[PDB]
Amino acid sequence: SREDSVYLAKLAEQAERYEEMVDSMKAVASSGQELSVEERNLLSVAYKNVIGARRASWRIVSSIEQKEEAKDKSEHQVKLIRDYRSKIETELTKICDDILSVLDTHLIPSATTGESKVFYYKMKGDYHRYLAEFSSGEVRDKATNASLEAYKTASEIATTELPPTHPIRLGLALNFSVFYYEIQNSPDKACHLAKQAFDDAIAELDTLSEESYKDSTLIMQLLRDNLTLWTSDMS
Amino acid sequence: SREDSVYLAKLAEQAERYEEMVDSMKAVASSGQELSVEERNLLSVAYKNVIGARRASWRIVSSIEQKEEAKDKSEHQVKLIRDYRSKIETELTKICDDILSVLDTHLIPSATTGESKVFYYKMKGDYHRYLAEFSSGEVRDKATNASLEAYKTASEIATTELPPTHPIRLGLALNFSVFYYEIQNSPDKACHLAKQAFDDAIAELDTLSEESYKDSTLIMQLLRDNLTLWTSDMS
Amino acid sequence: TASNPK
Amino acid sequence: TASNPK
Repeated sequence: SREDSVYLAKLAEQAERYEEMVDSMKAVASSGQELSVEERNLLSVAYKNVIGARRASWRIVSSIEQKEEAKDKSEHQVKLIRDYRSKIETELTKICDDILSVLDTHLIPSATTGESKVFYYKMKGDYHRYLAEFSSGEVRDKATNASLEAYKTASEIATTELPPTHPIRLGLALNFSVFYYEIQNSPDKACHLAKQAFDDAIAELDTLSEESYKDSTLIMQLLRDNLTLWTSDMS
Repeated sequence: SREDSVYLAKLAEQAERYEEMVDSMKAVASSGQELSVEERNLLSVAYKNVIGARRASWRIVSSIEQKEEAKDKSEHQVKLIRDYRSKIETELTKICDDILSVLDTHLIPSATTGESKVFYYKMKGDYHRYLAEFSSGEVRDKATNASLEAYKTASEIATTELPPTHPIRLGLALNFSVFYYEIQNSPDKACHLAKQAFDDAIAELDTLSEESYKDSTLIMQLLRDNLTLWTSDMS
Repeated sequence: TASNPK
Repeated sequence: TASNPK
């Protein structure tokens, strides 16, 4: 049953077991049916918490590598950290490949609404961005361009099909502005995108209902927080 | 190499991946050699964090079961929570069975020092106690008696072979007093054990070096915290 | 830097 | 109630 797999994903989220939450939601997304707003959000939460733990682990092991890579040890010990980091990077890769495979084969082709189209292309940009984080050389550029075009596609649909105050559109602008700053190293693009999205939303904020207001203003503060910190780093 | 598996367990702890930390330390414990103090502590930390996540998940799913078991839903939905809880209880079981199997076959027979003997029997009491937590009926009584005797054995060795201020002896008294209160429901036994262990340590606390002092006083405060809360619950 | 926490 | 956090 579909509503059973969705319910199990809820329990898995409460129990904070996100590997099972993914399995449940992946099964739902693997069906031809278009996901509801709740199932859409559950699927995203599932994969973000799964990819989040590995990313967090990766940064730590990378820091340990970099720290011990200065005089603290040599070769074989550093070798252990690198092989352990690579194991995580392999784990990160298959998680990204998994959701992207679901996105390309299932979600994106089956999306009727422009709201879900922006959402799915945003995710596509996100996990290609995660790939570009630990990647190096030519395989990093591939993930960078894949993330860029996925973000661009979502942006063209969001601008046309969605109001500036829409959570998915604001969230897309948040993540894409991050992509510009963190990955492509383009502070001008990043600041312009985050500020523009923030400004377009401000005007219509008073036209939003309560639940829409909370969702929108949450991301808008994140947009402001990024603009704040980016300003500090440039100084 | 032994020192490589130990080092990987350190990285795994830093990266907060405890399933791999277990695998590394289990491999070390599977050798005939007696674990050092560091390896001993690493092994315990590995399994506690692994069993801790499942216990935390179990309490949540149990709460959801109990909450929805009152009028909130019926049958099939409650059925989903029960089958999901059982899956966790199965997971809890094999984790406990794993470390206990390592304890019985490897660690306890190979321990030369009374310090390691108390430690390993304490662990045996701990994971039999974890088994007794979610168990019911006759299988709960088996785990209860197994935990009791393991705690008793460790207590007889600790009293004889270890000073009252020793961290492993204090930690044993902490966990055993918990066993009395939480599992056996014996507040008199629990309060007497925690208070006695606290008092015997207080006298010799000024004879301890810095690193010994920190370790001891940490558990002694936990002993006091338990005595405090238990006093409040009795009122 | 913070991304969308959905 | 708190147990030994080692």
